[PDB]
Amino acid sequence: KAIRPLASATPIILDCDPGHDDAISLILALSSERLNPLAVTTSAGNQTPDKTLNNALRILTLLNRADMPVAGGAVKPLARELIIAGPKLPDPSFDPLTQNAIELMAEKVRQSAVPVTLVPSGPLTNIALFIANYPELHSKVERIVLMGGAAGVGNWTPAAEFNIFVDPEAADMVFKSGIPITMCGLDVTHEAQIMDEDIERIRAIPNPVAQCVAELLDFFMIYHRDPKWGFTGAPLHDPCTIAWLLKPELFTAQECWVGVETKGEYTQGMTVVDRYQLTGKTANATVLFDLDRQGFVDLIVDCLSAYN
Amino acid sequence: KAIRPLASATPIILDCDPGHDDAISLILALSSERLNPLAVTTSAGNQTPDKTLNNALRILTLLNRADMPVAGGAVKPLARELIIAGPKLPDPSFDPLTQNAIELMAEKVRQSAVPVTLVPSGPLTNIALFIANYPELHSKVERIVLMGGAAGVGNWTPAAEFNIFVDPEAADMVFKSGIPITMCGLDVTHEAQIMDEDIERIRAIPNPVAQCVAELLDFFMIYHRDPKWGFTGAPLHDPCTIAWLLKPELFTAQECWVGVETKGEYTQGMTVVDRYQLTGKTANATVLFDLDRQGFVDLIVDCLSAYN
Amino acid sequence: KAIRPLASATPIILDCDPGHDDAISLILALSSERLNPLAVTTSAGNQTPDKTLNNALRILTLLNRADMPVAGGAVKPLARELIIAGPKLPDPSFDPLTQNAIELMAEKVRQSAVPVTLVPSGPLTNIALFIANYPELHSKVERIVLMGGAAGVGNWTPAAEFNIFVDPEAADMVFKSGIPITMCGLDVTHEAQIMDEDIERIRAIPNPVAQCVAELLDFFMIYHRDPKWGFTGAPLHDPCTIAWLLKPELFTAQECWVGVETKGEYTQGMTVVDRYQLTGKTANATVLFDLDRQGFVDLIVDCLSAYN
Amino acid sequence: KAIRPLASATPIILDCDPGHDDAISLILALSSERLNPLAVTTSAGNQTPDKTLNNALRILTLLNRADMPVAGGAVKPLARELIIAGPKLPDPSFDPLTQNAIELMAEKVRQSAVPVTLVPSGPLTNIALFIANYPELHSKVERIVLMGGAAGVGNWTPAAEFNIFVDPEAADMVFKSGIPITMCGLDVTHEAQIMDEDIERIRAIPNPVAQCVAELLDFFMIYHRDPKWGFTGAPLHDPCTIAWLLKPELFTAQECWVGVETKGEYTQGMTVVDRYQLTGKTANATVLFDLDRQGFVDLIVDCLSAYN
Ligand SMILES: [Ca+2]
Ligand SMILES: [Ca+2]
Ligand SMILES: [Ca+2]
Ligand SMILES: [Ca+2]
Repeated sequence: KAIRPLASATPIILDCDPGHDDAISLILALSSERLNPLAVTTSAGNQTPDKTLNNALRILTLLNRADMPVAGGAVKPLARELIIAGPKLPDPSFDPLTQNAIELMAEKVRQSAVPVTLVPSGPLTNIALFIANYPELHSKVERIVLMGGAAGVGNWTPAAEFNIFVDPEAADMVFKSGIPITMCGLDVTHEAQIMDEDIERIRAIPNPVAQCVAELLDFFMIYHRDPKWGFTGAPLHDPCTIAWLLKPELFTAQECWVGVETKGEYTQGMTVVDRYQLTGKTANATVLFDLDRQGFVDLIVDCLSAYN
Repeated sequence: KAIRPLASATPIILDCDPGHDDAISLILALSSERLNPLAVTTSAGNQTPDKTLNNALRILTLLNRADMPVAGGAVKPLARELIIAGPKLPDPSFDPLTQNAIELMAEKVRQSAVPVTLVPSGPLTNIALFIANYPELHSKVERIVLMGGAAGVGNWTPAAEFNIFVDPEAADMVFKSGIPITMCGLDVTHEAQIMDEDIERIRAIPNPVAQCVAELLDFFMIYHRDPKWGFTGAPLHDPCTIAWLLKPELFTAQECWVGVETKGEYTQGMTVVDRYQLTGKTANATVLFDLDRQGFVDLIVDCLSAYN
Repeated sequence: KAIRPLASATPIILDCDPGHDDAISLILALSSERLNPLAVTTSAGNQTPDKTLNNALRILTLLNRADMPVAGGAVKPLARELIIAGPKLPDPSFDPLTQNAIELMAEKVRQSAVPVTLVPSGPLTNIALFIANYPELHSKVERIVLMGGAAGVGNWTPAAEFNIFVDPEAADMVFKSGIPITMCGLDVTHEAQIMDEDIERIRAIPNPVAQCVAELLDFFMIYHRDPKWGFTGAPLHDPCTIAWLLKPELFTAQECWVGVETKGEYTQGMTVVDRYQLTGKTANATVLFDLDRQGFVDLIVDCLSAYN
Repeated sequence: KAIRPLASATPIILDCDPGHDDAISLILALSSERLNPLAVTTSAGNQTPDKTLNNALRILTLLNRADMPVAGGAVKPLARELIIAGPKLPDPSFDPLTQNAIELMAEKVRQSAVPVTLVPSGPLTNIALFIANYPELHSKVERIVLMGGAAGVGNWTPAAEFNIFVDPEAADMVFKSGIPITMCGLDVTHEAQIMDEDIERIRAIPNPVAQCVAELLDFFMIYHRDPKWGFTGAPLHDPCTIAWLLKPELFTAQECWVGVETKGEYTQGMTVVDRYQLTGKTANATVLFDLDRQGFVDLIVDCLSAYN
């Protein structure tokens, strides 16, 4: 039940730190014949790297994709330590590659005729290492489509979103790289809420993978709706990256200058997004600000049907 | 036509850098028998201090209040230089006091039986100097009700509001002072929009002072509505401080920890507002987030009628 | 036994946080008819402000100078808290002025025909407040002769000297002020060592004040010679300011650009001294780097004889 | 005339940005049967990476070592741009490996039974990338012996030495890595001066390689003795790393905590060296503070004789 990519599919590399949001992202990416996932690499944020790698293997096992090249990446942020303080996935059916993660990225990028899109959904540690170590491959990277950041209001500190906060230095390197970026930050993901009726649509999709996703969403309904945020349904974060790859017209986007703060007393990890063109600086990212929520749900339902 | 404060009025000191927003603030403050303005002191942000002092004198002349103690304050921010790059007020009918501005503040605060509310509407330079120099008077300061800051999105840099940006060090000292604060930032002032029909109500008030305010608003309609902000009407900033003094129930408020960033690469002048209680830090300000816009207009109309 | 200043004496204001180094400084300043001390103001660093003020009163009592205007200054640094963690002076014979310290400074500076030299020997908190609050008096300040800083190697943190570290913001304001500065930092004070034979010369001076100084030096010999510093004798810090006022030819000096670091992770409170002209920035201080140690001792002995 | 390492030699990797100091370092390293150079990798600081790689090839050609694995490294610092603004070496006789530089480092480190010493003499960019990307190899790195830093007084900015200043982020990562470090900073290299008579000793060594070194030193005598530094002879910087590997007893060393400043206004690139144990922090580097200069010259003369 592996989905075969079209020859004309967008080649991508998925760099992720799964828990559960990432899991849904991987499930959506691997459901689409419009995408060609060349490899999965793992990052670490608030779980040990052994755990995120194991979780990636469990997700790939769920999807019967033991053929997917997978490698564990950096064990900690570039210049800081990890910040360590649900429903069950199947036990892994296979072992990961022992190959170094950015070596694996370079191999796939070098070998791909078509420039590759990097899709990180955790801290940007591995992406930064790749950018800094393989300058000759930048022309073979189409874009970096990342989940991270917030154009003003953080969810980890008042100024910073979690993925960026974990490794501000890595994020800084990404935004300075000159490679095209699409930033899917909290501004859009806060709007990507799943309602009860949306979960029931997903649960009605007649395959095991949809059942897994619906269970994850049930869990999010209970534990990802702290009333202080004022959510009606549970937001989905990481899957917004895949939705943008598949149907970018779902999104309100603007080309902006974005800087990552690495020096402030209170603001380390902030993405400073010049939405109102106050700085005069050249835009370095496509920043997503809103989405067609119903269209997003429709896309998820359509995607998961591929596993029927 | 001077408005006589009630014996039970709230004593205040108005510290301001007028241009035109401040002018409306002073006009509203001096219209109310519920407030007792003890002095006016001037700060400087994007005009020379000679100009802001002259403008304060012109406003007080408009209001026939040459009795008001007025003194020019600091000529520049504490640790930075000024950032220097409309309709007409009457020429001044009187000279300012030569007394030092924070000496004048201390005199009035020391002499007031009732603790005094400081009401800054420009950079916080003079307020910080007062706080640091007169620790023995902190118990005689009720509150600092300031226009400044933004809980995430600036209007001068992407992270910072103008008044705070001009003098982040001064602002930092204010927020660290332990004196109660009400912060009227861009979050609320962006909502305090004046519509065409609101201006026409004000213009219909049968006195010269209302005519002046309506002319200022006409000007704001043309030049303070850069379409990028997406305003329907022209926002009023500084007058929100006076509205909070007179009718705080117009506002949505929350007790928050607020820190001022003075060290970041991209974020100097940001007010970091912990609206979602992520830091565990004790609240040091009442932050205003929304207001009853129609109620705000009604208050302005009622206030200006005092000059009939 | 008060020393009467010459009409042609250098007017000075002594701003200090005594413990014992400051005490010797005040004793030397008040011994010289070449200096005219207009007032003493107190700062606070690692003792409560009540203690430094009391100590100033005790020193002035020792010297039979209850006529000296004295006032306690700021109770804490501008943007930080105090860092709180010997032989006995006489009990105070008089009370301090209740006048605000920078108001007292302004009064004396305004009243002095001759521009006044400010001589701080503790954190620069009061000096910064004066500079920022009284811009119109800058032309009546000759120079600021301060004990503080180090051109590379701190004694409190690896990068910072104590006085600057206590209040980096205040120090920053001083060095940005445009008022001439002489910086007597650790580079020179480390060389200003008092040997056993020097103490015995001082002790032989036939008056009570010299006896007090010799006792202070005995104490320094025991407790101010941590072997890690590699001192042969006990350094005298604050008195180097007075020695520079009286006999500047004792010193090796160079005009340098100096910046105070207020933003770094590890370097807050550092004085960045461009001794090797690497920055291209205009010099803002006379920095002292070495002294004629024997000449310094000779000056002290000559000074203390004035109390005979 | 290749020098064959002893089986018991110290394995090293030389990471360098040659101009001329590095050249002398490579010449000394490759002269010693006590060292086993596994590879040469190039960094870039104030010359384009094509130039430093070419220069490394020219040095290896001089030494008849076309067998040495050599690879060009990062083309720019991690989070900053390069800072771009003598006698002749032979034209290269061979091409470099096309292999990625940190992949080459990992290959040699993984293959070496004996833990390897990394010896950087330029910006620490490649070393940081290796540390962050290959955590599993840290136990196979004996030590990092680097030329860089200064315990208080910089040669590029007042606070920072050049190699660290070029890439403070990389340096920060090195000092945080937990791998043993020997820091050969300006404190020691300033003392490593070559006198006229020392050059003439070297020139008398009867082989072409010594003649080359003497010519480089002649050049240094003219252009590396800006009188502001107060040098008597021309300092040698990078070769101090090799001297420490061969004869560490030439040096005065102390175990210190060292932090790299990446956030300050004036102090970015500073190495903050806690020589006086003020911070309580655990030591992370052996810092060199002085050397036996004559012994250093004697070592150089003895080394260059290996090419006879
Ligand atoms: Ca994730
Ligand atoms: Ca204003
Ligand atoms: Ca002192
Ligand atoms: Ca070098």
